[PDB]
Amino acid sequence: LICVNENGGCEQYCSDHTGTKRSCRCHEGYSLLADGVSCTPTVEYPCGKIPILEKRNA
Amino acid sequence: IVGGKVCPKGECPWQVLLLVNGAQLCGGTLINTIWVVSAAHCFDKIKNWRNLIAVLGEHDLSEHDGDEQSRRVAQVIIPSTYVPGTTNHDIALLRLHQPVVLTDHVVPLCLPERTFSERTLAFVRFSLVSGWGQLLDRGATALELMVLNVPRLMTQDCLQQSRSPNITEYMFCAGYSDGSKDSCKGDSGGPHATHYRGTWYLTGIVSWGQGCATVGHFGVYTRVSQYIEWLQKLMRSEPRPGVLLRAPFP
Ligand SMILES: CS(=O)(=O)N(CC(N)=O)c1cc(Cl)cc(CC(=O)Nc2ccc3nc(N)[nH]c3c2)c1
Ligand SMILES: [Ca+2]
Ligand SMILES: [Cl-]
Repeated sequence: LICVNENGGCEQYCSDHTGTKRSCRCHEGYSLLADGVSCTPTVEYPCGKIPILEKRNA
Repeated sequence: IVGGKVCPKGECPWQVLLLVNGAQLCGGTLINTIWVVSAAHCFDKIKNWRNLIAVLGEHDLSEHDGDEQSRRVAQVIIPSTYVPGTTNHDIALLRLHQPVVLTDHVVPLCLPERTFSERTLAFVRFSLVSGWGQLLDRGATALELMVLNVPRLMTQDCLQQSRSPNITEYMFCAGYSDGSKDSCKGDSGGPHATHYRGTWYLTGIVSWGQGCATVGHFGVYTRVSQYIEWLQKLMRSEPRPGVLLRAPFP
Protein backbone atom coordinates (compact mmCIF):
# COMPACT_ATOMS: atom_id res chain seq x y z
CA LEU A 1 0.00 0.00 0.00
CA ILE A 2 1.07 3.56 -0.86
CA CYS A 3 -0.60 6.80 0.22
CA VAL A 4 -1.09 8.18 -3.33
CA ASN A 5 -3.63 5.46 -4.29
CA GLU A 6 -6.97 5.36 -2.53
CA ASN A 7 -5.26 7.29 0.38
CA GLY A 8 -3.32 4.09 1.29
CA GLY A 9 -6.66 2.67 2.44
CA CYS A 10 -6.52 5.13 5.40
CA GLU A 11 -9.67 6.80 6.65
CA GLN A 12 -7.75 10.00 7.47
CA TYR A 13 -4.02 10.60 7.16
CA CYS A 14 -1.38 8.32 5.50
CA SER A 15 2.46 8.18 5.79
CA ASP A 16 4.74 6.10 3.56
CA HIS A 17 7.72 4.40 5.19
CA THR A 18 10.81 2.71 3.64
CA GLY A 19 9.80 -0.69 2.17
CA THR A 20 6.29 -1.85 1.38
CA LYS A 21 5.29 -0.01 4.68
CA ARG A 22 2.41 2.44 5.27
CA SER A 23 1.08 3.91 8.51
CA CYS A 24 -2.32 5.57 8.86
CA ARG A 25 -2.89 8.25 11.42
CA CYS A 26 -5.89 10.13 12.82
CA HIS A 27 -6.51 13.76 13.70
CA GLU A 28 -6.52 14.89 17.31
CA GLY A 29 -9.67 13.73 18.93
CA TYR A 30 -9.62 10.34 17.16
CA SER A 31 -7.74 7.08 17.66
CA LEU A 32 -6.74 4.44 15.09
CA LEU A 33 -8.52 1.09 15.28
CA ALA A 34 -6.76 -2.26 15.10
CA ASP A 35 -7.55 -2.49 11.41
CA GLY A 36 -4.82 0.11 11.05
CA VAL A 37 -7.00 2.34 8.84
CA SER A 38 -10.18 3.40 10.70
CA CYS A 39 -10.36 6.38 13.05
CA THR A 40 -12.82 6.60 15.91
CA PRO A 41 -13.64 9.63 18.04
CA THR A 42 -12.15 9.85 21.52
CA VAL A 43 -13.90 13.07 22.52
CA GLU A 44 -17.44 14.28 22.56
CA TYR A 45 -17.00 16.91 19.76
CA PRO A 46 -14.39 15.70 17.37
CA CYS A 47 -13.56 17.90 14.40
CA GLY A 48 -15.52 17.52 11.17
CA LYS A 49 -18.55 15.69 12.66
CA ILE A 50 -22.05 17.11 12.97
CA PRO A 51 -23.45 16.20 16.42
CA ILE A 52 -27.15 16.44 15.48
CA LEU A 53 -26.58 14.11 12.52
CA GLU A 54 -24.31 11.68 14.42
CA LYS A 55 -27.06 11.40 17.07
CA ARG A 56 -29.80 10.94 14.35
CA ASN A 57 -27.94 7.75 13.10
CA ALA A 58 -26.52 6.29 16.39
CA ILE B 1 -24.98 32.39 -1.24
CA VAL B 2 -27.02 32.32 -4.51
CA GLY B 3 -29.31 29.44 -5.23
CA GLY B 4 -28.58 27.44 -2.11
CA LYS B 5 -30.67 26.52 0.90
CA VAL B 6 -30.91 27.30 4.60
CA CYS B 7 -28.30 25.21 6.44
CA PRO B 8 -30.41 23.45 9.05
CA LYS B 9 -29.47 24.88 12.44
CA GLY B 10 -26.47 22.91 13.85
CA GLU B 11 -25.50 21.42 10.50
CA CYS B 12 -22.83 23.97 9.77
CA PRO B 13 -21.41 24.11 13.32
CA TRP B 14 -17.96 25.36 12.24
CA GLN B 15 -19.31 28.48 10.52
CA VAL B 16 -18.15 31.74 12.09
CA LEU B 17 -19.73 35.23 11.71
CA LEU B 18 -17.31 38.14 12.00
CA LEU B 19 -18.70 41.49 13.21
CA VAL B 20 -17.07 44.92 13.32
CA ASN B 21 -18.94 47.44 15.58
CA GLY B 22 -21.89 44.95 15.44
CA ALA B 23 -22.05 44.97 11.65
CA GLN B 24 -21.56 41.91 9.49
CA LEU B 25 -18.08 41.77 8.05
CA CYS B 26 -17.30 38.29 6.77
CA GLY B 27 -17.47 34.62 7.51
CA GLY B 28 -14.86 32.29 8.94
CA THR B 29 -14.25 28.68 9.91
CA LEU B 30 -13.55 27.35 13.42
CA ILE B 31 -10.64 24.87 13.32
CA ASN B 32 -10.20 24.41 17.06
CA THR B 33 -11.43 26.17 20.18
CA ILE B 34 -9.38 29.36 19.83
CA TRP B 35 -8.58 29.44 16.10
CA VAL B 36 -10.62 30.71 13.13
CA VAL B 37 -9.61 30.78 9.51
CA SER B 38 -10.97 33.61 7.35
CA ALA B 39 -9.95 35.70 4.28
CA ALA B 40 -7.23 38.32 4.49
CA HIS B 41 -9.18 40.76 2.25
CA CYS B 42 -11.84 41.05 5.01
CA PHE B 43 -9.41 43.10 7.12
CA ASP B 44 -8.15 45.75 4.65
CA LYS B 45 -10.34 48.54 6.06
CA ILE B 46 -10.40 47.83 9.77
CA LYS B 47 -9.96 51.11 11.65
CA ASN B 48 -10.31 49.76 15.20
CA TRP B 49 -8.77 46.31 15.39
CA ARG B 50 -10.12 46.01 18.94
CA ASN B 51 -13.84 45.91 17.98
CA LEU B 52 -13.71 42.66 15.88
CA ILE B 53 -15.97 39.94 17.24
CA ALA B 54 -16.35 36.31 16.17
CA VAL B 55 -19.70 34.58 16.73
CA LEU B 56 -20.02 30.79 16.85
CA GLY B 57 -23.27 28.88 16.93
CA GLU B 58 -25.08 31.56 14.92
CA HIS B 59 -27.95 30.66 12.65
CA ASP B 60 -30.77 33.26 12.40
CA LEU B 61 -29.43 36.79 12.73
CA SER B 62 -32.88 38.04 13.74
CA GLU B 63 -33.02 36.24 17.05
CA HIS B 64 -31.02 35.16 20.06
CA ASP B 65 -31.59 31.52 20.89
CA GLY B 66 -28.81 30.93 23.43
CA ASP B 67 -26.54 28.70 21.28
CA GLU B 68 -24.44 31.69 20.10
CA GLN B 69 -21.05 32.30 21.58
CA SER B 70 -19.26 35.60 20.97
CA ARG B 71 -15.52 36.18 21.39
CA ARG B 72 -13.22 39.07 20.84
CA VAL B 73 -10.63 38.56 18.15
CA ALA B 74 -7.22 38.90 19.87
CA GLN B 75 -4.92 38.45 16.80
CA VAL B 76 -5.41 38.61 13.02
CA ILE B 77 -2.51 36.90 11.32
CA ILE B 78 -1.96 37.47 7.58
CA PRO B 79 0.74 35.99 5.27
CA SER B 80 3.54 38.37 4.29
CA THR B 81 2.73 37.64 0.65
CA TYR B 82 -0.82 39.10 0.83
CA VAL B 83 -1.09 42.60 -0.61
CA PRO B 84 -4.10 44.73 0.29
CA GLY B 85 -6.25 45.56 -2.67
CA THR B 86 -5.32 42.39 -4.52
CA THR B 87 -6.69 38.77 -4.50
CA ASN B 88 -3.75 36.41 -4.03
CA HIS B 89 -2.90 34.75 -0.68
CA ASP B 90 -6.35 35.48 0.65
CA ILE B 91 -6.14 33.89 4.12
CA ALA B 92 -6.17 35.05 7.70
CA LEU B 93 -5.72 33.10 10.96
CA LEU B 94 -7.63 34.57 13.89
CA ARG B 95 -6.93 33.89 17.52
CA LEU B 96 -9.90 34.30 19.85
CA HIS B 97 -9.43 35.97 23.26
CA GLN B 98 -10.99 33.00 25.06
CA PRO B 99 -11.85 29.58 23.72
CA VAL B 100 -15.34 28.80 22.52
CA VAL B 101 -17.04 25.86 24.31
CA LEU B 102 -17.72 23.01 22.00
CA THR B 103 -21.42 22.07 21.95
CA ASP B 104 -23.85 20.45 19.52
CA HIS B 105 -23.92 23.82 17.71
CA VAL B 106 -20.20 24.75 17.92
CA VAL B 107 -17.70 22.25 16.46
CA PRO B 108 -14.44 22.78 14.60
CA LEU B 109 -13.88 21.72 11.01
CA CYS B 110 -10.80 19.57 10.59
CA LEU B 111 -7.74 21.25 9.16
CA PRO B 112 -6.33 18.38 7.03
CA GLU B 113 -2.76 17.43 6.53
CA ARG B 114 -1.30 18.83 3.30
CA THR B 115 -0.62 15.49 1.61
CA PHE B 116 -4.06 14.23 2.37
CA SER B 117 -5.61 17.43 1.09
CA GLU B 118 -3.60 17.50 -2.13
CA ARG B 119 -3.78 13.84 -3.02
CA THR B 120 -7.24 13.01 -1.78
CA LEU B 121 -9.52 15.89 -0.87
CA ALA B 122 -8.63 17.91 -3.99
CA PHE B 123 -10.35 15.19 -6.05
CA VAL B 124 -13.55 15.03 -4.16
CA ARG B 125 -15.85 16.69 -6.69
CA PHE B 126 -18.46 18.46 -4.53
CA SER B 127 -17.97 20.47 -1.36
CA LEU B 128 -20.17 22.81 0.74
CA VAL B 129 -19.85 26.60 0.89
CA SER B 130 -21.82 28.60 3.38
CA GLY B 131 -22.52 32.08 4.69
CA TRP B 132 -24.84 35.00 5.39
CA GLY B 133 -23.78 36.80 2.23
CA GLN B 134 -25.88 38.18 -0.56
CA LEU B 135 -28.66 35.93 -1.84
CA LEU B 136 -28.35 37.51 -5.32
CA ASP B 137 -25.84 39.63 -7.08
CA ARG B 138 -26.67 43.28 -6.06
CA GLY B 139 -29.09 41.85 -3.54
CA ALA B 140 -29.80 41.73 0.27
CA THR B 141 -27.78 39.46 2.57
CA ALA B 142 -29.28 36.48 4.26
CA LEU B 143 -30.81 36.41 7.73
CA GLU B 144 -30.43 32.57 8.06
CA LEU B 145 -27.21 30.79 7.30
CA MET B 146 -27.15 29.47 3.76
CA VAL B 147 -25.32 26.53 2.22
CA LEU B 148 -24.55 25.33 -1.29
CA ASN B 149 -22.93 22.25 -2.79
CA VAL B 150 -20.44 23.26 -5.51
CA PRO B 151 -18.14 21.24 -7.73
CA ARG B 152 -14.47 21.98 -7.97
CA LEU B 153 -12.62 22.59 -11.26
CA MET B 154 -9.00 22.01 -12.15
CA THR B 155 -7.54 25.43 -12.84
CA GLN B 156 -6.76 24.75 -16.53
CA ASP B 157 -10.44 23.89 -16.92
CA CYS B 158 -11.57 26.97 -15.05
CA LEU B 159 -9.46 29.18 -17.29
CA GLN B 160 -10.68 27.31 -20.47
CA GLN B 161 -14.34 27.54 -19.35
CA SER B 162 -14.20 31.19 -18.19
CA ARG B 163 -15.12 34.16 -20.44
CA SER B 164 -9.37 40.20 -14.66
CA PRO B 165 -7.26 38.37 -12.01
CA ASN B 166 -5.35 35.15 -12.84
CA ILE B 167 -6.22 32.06 -10.89
CA THR B 168 -2.97 31.35 -9.06
CA GLU B 169 -1.64 28.19 -7.38
CA TYR B 170 -3.05 29.66 -4.12
CA MET B 171 -6.57 29.51 -5.49
CA PHE B 172 -9.10 27.16 -7.05
CA CYS B 173 -12.42 27.57 -8.83
CA ALA B 174 -15.67 26.01 -7.85
CA GLY B 175 -19.28 26.41 -8.74
CA TYR B 176 -21.40 26.79 -11.82
CA SER B 177 -21.02 28.97 -14.94
CA ASP B 178 -24.81 29.23 -15.76
CA GLY B 179 -25.70 32.04 -13.34
CA SER B 180 -27.75 29.80 -11.14
CA LYS B 181 -25.77 29.01 -8.00
CA ASP B 182 -22.72 30.57 -6.40
CA SER B 183 -21.07 32.11 -3.40
CA CYS B 184 -21.32 35.91 -3.22
CA LYS B 185 -20.22 39.04 -1.55
CA GLY B 186 -20.64 38.71 2.18
CA ASP B 187 -19.77 35.02 2.16
CA SER B 188 -16.04 35.95 2.05
CA GLY B 189 -13.96 34.15 4.63
CA GLY B 190 -16.36 31.28 5.06
CA PRO B 191 -15.68 27.62 4.61
CA HIS B 192 -15.45 25.40 1.57
CA ALA B 193 -15.80 22.07 3.40
CA THR B 194 -15.09 18.70 1.86
CA HIS B 195 -16.45 15.35 3.05
CA TYR B 196 -14.29 12.21 3.02
CA ARG B 197 -15.23 8.94 4.68
CA GLY B 198 -17.52 10.35 7.33
CA THR B 199 -15.51 13.50 8.29
CA TRP B 200 -15.47 17.03 6.94
CA TYR B 201 -12.36 19.03 6.22
CA LEU B 202 -11.34 22.61 5.37
CA THR B 203 -10.26 22.84 1.74
CA GLY B 204 -11.10 26.40 0.72
CA ILE B 205 -11.98 29.92 1.91
CA VAL B 206 -14.63 31.91 0.04
CA SER B 207 -12.47 34.58 -1.60
CA TRP B 208 -13.69 36.35 -4.80
CA GLY B 209 -15.40 36.15 -8.15
CA GLN B 210 -16.52 38.32 -11.07
CA GLY B 211 -19.80 39.50 -9.75
CA CYS B 212 -21.89 36.56 -8.35
CA ALA B 213 -23.68 33.91 -10.26
CA THR B 214 -22.29 35.61 -13.41
CA VAL B 215 -22.71 33.64 -16.58
CA GLY B 216 -19.35 32.25 -17.73
CA HIS B 217 -17.60 32.72 -14.40
CA PHE B 218 -17.00 30.64 -11.30
CA GLY B 219 -16.39 31.43 -7.65
CA VAL B 220 -12.76 31.57 -6.56
CA TYR B 221 -11.52 30.01 -3.25
CA THR B 222 -8.26 30.18 -1.36
CA ARG B 223 -6.44 26.89 -1.72
CA VAL B 224 -6.03 26.07 1.92
CA SER B 225 -3.69 23.10 1.28
CA GLN B 226 -0.94 25.61 0.44
CA TYR B 227 -1.17 27.06 3.94
CA ILE B 228 -1.41 24.00 6.23
CA GLU B 229 2.19 24.18 7.53
CA TRP B 230 1.98 27.94 7.85
CA LEU B 231 -1.21 27.67 9.91
CA GLN B 232 0.08 24.83 12.05
CA LYS B 233 3.27 26.66 12.96
CA LEU B 234 1.34 29.75 13.96
CA MET B 235 -1.04 27.76 16.15
CA ARG B 236 1.98 26.49 18.09
CA SER B 237 3.32 30.03 18.63
CA GLU B 238 2.87 32.38 21.50
CA PRO B 239 0.63 35.42 21.00
CA ARG B 240 2.25 38.85 20.33
CA PRO B 241 0.94 42.20 21.43
CA GLY B 242 -1.02 44.11 18.77
CA VAL B 243 -3.99 42.62 16.91
CA LEU B 244 -2.59 42.51 13.42
CA LEU B 245 0.43 40.29 12.72
CA ARG B 246 2.05 39.77 9.40
CA ALA B 247 3.81 36.41 9.38
CA PRO B 248 6.25 35.23 6.80
CA PHE B 249 5.03 32.96 4.07
CA PRO B 250 6.10 30.31 3.34
C1 LIG C 1 -11.13 44.45 -5.51
S1 LIG C 1 -9.88 44.24 -4.18
O1 LIG C 1 -9.30 45.52 -3.84
O2 LIG C 1 -9.04 43.21 -4.69
N1 LIG C 1 -10.64 43.83 -2.77
C2 LIG C 1 -11.25 44.93 -1.96
C3 LIG C 1 -11.23 44.55 -0.51
N2 LIG C 1 -10.11 44.16 0.10
O3 LIG C 1 -12.27 44.55 0.12
C4 LIG C 1 -11.18 42.52 -2.78
C5 LIG C 1 -10.33 41.39 -2.75
C6 LIG C 1 -10.99 40.16 -2.74
CL1 LIG C 1 -9.98 38.74 -2.62
C7 LIG C 1 -12.39 40.06 -2.80
C8 LIG C 1 -13.19 41.21 -2.90
C9 LIG C 1 -14.70 41.15 -2.95
C10 LIG C 1 -15.22 39.90 -3.63
O4 LIG C 1 -14.76 39.59 -4.75
N3 LIG C 1 -16.14 39.22 -2.91
C11 LIG C 1 -16.71 38.05 -3.37
C12 LIG C 1 -16.85 36.95 -2.51
C13 LIG C 1 -17.38 35.79 -2.92
C14 LIG C 1 -17.75 35.64 -4.26
N4 LIG C 1 -18.29 34.60 -4.98
C15 LIG C 1 -18.50 35.04 -6.25
N5 LIG C 1 -18.99 34.18 -7.22
N6 LIG C 1 -18.13 36.28 -6.37
C16 LIG C 1 -17.64 36.74 -5.13
C17 LIG C 1 -17.15 37.94 -4.71
C18 LIG C 1 -12.55 42.45 -2.87
CA1 LIG D 1 -29.28 33.81 16.38
CL1 LIG E 1 -3.75 46.78 18.33
